[PDB]
Amino acid sequence: LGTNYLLSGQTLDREGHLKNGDFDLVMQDDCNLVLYNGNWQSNTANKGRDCKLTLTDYGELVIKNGDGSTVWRSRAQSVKGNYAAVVHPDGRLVVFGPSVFKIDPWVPG
Amino acid sequence: NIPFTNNLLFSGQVLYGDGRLTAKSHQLVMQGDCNLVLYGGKYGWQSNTHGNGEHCFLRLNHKGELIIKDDDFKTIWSSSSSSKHGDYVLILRDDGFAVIYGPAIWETSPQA
Ligand SMILES: OC[C@H]1O[C@@H](O)[C@@H](O)[C@@H](O)[C@@H]1O
Ligand SMILES: OC[C@H]1O[C@@H](O)[C@@H](O)[C@@H](O)[C@@H]1O
Ligand SMILES: OC[C@H]1O[C@@H](O)[C@@H](O)[C@@H](O)[C@@H]1O
Ligand SMILES: OC[C@H]1O[C@@H](O)[C@@H](O)[C@@H](O)[C@@H]1O
Ligand SMILES: OC[C@H]1O[C@@H](O)[C@@H](O)[C@@H](O)[C@@H]1O
Repeated sequence: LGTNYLLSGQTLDREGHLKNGDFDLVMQDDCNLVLYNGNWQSNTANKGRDCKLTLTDYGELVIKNGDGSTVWRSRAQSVKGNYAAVVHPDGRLVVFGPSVFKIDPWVPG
Repeated sequence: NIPFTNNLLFSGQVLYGDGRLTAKSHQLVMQGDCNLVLYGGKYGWQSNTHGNGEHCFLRLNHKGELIIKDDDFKTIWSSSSSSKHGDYVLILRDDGFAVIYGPAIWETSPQA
């Protein structure tokens, strides 16, 4: 979790959100993912409680409930690699990936 | 054009003249001296292209290439990482990594 992206492997929890401008993806109470001002939803209300939003090794967005079941998949697939779901400022949620380049300020020059 | 977000650079946008990505404890700055420098980290990063050119600017394209051009469009530096043609982004992540993800495989709705 880091404000406007969810990297693959990260989890957006109940009440957790991604914000860019007048835009807000909330992982809501009723297991519904609503992208406010974005006219979009997972459209999975009440289909769970205590749910969680995840991104796969393959760049798919998945929602599981409190129990453990997949409740929505984005259905899109690409290769094994790193991915970022990002809140574009136009108001879309986009899954980018896989990683194609890395700058590492921890290992030396 | 595309509105700015301090930690992203989508294919198309162009930083120059000490423009920068800013995240948590880091900055990746396309400086005035034609050197692209990530600040912070344990060691940080540069492309060492200091003085190599005038009025240089940075731009991630739609093939996944993040490039530095000078005012005459001479390549000064490439991320040298061309891949599938589509929409790319460069995140300066909160963990310090500048990473280029792409292309785009899924959306809530289309651009225009
Ligand atoms: O597209 C989802 C929309 O659903 C509506 O009923 C409300 O919840 C709106 O706030 C939301 O934008
Ligand atoms: O579930 C696959 C697709 O179905 C659509 O109706 C929307 O819910 C999209 O957000 C989703 O990507
Ligand atoms: O900042 C330049 C901007 O000019 C505005 O009037 C719009 O056309 C935007 O799409 C563009 O980004
Ligand atoms: O203070 C910033 C300066 O850092 C120096 O070491 C140079 O390498 C330049 O790239 C830069 O202008
Ligand atoms: O069609 C998708 C469009 O996405 C936008 O953000 C820009 O990258 C356009 O250049 C691109 O064509």
